[PDB]
Amino acid sequence: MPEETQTQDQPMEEEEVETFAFQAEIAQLMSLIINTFYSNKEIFLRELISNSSDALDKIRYESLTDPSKLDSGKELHINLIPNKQDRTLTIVDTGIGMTKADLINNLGTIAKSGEKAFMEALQAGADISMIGQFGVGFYSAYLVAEKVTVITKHNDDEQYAWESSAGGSFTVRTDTGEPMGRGTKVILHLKEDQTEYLEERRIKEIVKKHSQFIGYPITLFVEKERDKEVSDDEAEE
Repeated sequence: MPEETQTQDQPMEEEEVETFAFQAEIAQLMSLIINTFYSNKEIFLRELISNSSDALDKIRYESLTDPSKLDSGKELHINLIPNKQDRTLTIVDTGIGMTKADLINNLGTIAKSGEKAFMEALQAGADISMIGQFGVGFYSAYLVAEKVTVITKHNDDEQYAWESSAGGSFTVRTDTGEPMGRGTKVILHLKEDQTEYLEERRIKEIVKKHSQFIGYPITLFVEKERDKEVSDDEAEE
């Protein structure tokens, strides 16, 4: 309840809204990822879901200091909400998420010549699968999407809305209007030409095979539109 009846002493805060265009060196690497077509959509779940479970394991481990913080768990679950018209598959975890300082700090890659650089290594006989132990875990979700948007908030830190569409140009903006309790809201903007990742029949089958590694509750939601006509950003808790 917004009480204008004299709140408290507090800073006006600054809007962390930074927009950046492709960096020449990173544009080389990232565009080559676009050049390198991916004919296997299975790796998508395998490595991305790995991060989802990891984000939960980290929060699960951190809570060993105080089990009372978890009450009895409840935070160990993966919720999937697919938007049929919006073509937006929303996967939200209740894990640790990411922090404000860490987001902008870990945001980058190795462009410096530290013995092994993917550019030179490419001609020296490297491989895409070298990333695992050579640098970077999850850059983003642009391997086969229109745009990748992650709204995360550590329950103590602020919420941010990170989005990137194949790297061309991205923007990092804090506070998305919609409140966040904790976790990571990973919403894939799928193109209409990417119906391969949205057909009800396909969703069940593809997510069935790769959900084996998921030991946490798998909840595929079927959220139907009640209001019928909606054109605002108003959510309902």
